[PDB]
Amino acid sequence: RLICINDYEQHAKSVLPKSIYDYYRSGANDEETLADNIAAFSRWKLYPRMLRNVAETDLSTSVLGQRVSMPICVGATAMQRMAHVDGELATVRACQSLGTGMMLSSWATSSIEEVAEAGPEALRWLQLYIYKDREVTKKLVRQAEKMGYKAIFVTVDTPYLGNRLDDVRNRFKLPPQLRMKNFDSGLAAYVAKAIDPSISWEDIKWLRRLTSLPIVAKGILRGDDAREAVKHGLNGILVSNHGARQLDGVPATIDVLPEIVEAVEGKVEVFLDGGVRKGTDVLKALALGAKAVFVGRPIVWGLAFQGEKGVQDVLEILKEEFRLAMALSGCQNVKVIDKTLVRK
Ligand SMILES: Cc1cc2c(cc1C)N(C[C@H](O)[C@H](O)[C@H](O)COP(=O)(O)O)c1[nH]c(=O)[nH]c(=O)c1N2
Repeated sequence: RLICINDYEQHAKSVLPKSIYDYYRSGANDEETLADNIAAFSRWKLYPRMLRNVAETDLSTSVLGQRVSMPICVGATAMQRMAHVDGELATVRACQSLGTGMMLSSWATSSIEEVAEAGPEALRWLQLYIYKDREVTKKLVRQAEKMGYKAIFVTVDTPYLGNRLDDVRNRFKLPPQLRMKNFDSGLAAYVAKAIDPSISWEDIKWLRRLTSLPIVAKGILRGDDAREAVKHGLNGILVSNHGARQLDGVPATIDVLPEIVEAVEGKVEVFLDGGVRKGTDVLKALALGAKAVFVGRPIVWGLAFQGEKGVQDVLEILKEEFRLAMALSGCQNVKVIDKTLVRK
């Protein structure tokens, strides 16, 4: 049956209710960037080296000083219990099995503590939204610290929610039994009520003082903003267009990655998300200077198939595709994945 990530999406469409599948699938507005996040990867071509000896391929690397089994991590996707009863608990259990990290959404259908308890040995980070209520925001950070999370990914591209047309048509909301467990389109209205449109670099200063945990700015698309993040003492940049769900018509993340890598001058790690579906996508992102990539939608499709097992299957497929791509490219380990491997 399911042998690549595209197969998992197709299966998910057949088993999920339309409103739930559309919530997960959709981009903003006409979905121009959604298509481009995938198409852009295909424009970057590979220039493999032969006869390098790839008998022993080592996929391991590090994210903010913590070892991972591969440069492929789970990105924050809200409300995972819509896809499978076990939701974020299934996800964290799979990450623990694989030896990779899970970024937990602030809008999760499972708590910061429920997830630490299900995956005590897993590498775990918290994705933070800055709520109008700074006390709520502090509590989330403090819980992350107490429960053994290793970094804060602060999302900086969402002063308001993007306009996803299917969610408006469907009047999207949670199924009746579910809740965000740490507290038109229903989600757009929620954001308007809860999330602060005023946040500025001064609020990053506040956050930097609040915690000693590593902080990564998630959603940066400009080199000038990346340099400002470095100036504020942040510890990484996640080059992201929010899975094409915020401003439509921004570039693909693979296309802006080189500008951002250049701008930070090696001072902090740079990551990527948006459109990663294949092992060659991962290879391309590393050749252009990313330390690791995050996957969003593929994880939700794993859940929709078979919960924990379906997430593990998706991560295993990406791991094996990546291993093969490295080997066929002449790369024994991630340290030798260089810029001459790709051209646009
Ligand atoms: C259904 C769904 C739900 C969320 C997201 C995305 C999607 C598709 N994303 C953005 C996410 O972290 C990531 O940037 C993208 O999913 C990456 O793109 P791909 O889905 O892998 O193409 C997201 N980001 C975030 O900071 N907080 C959140 O709660 C969510 N929730």
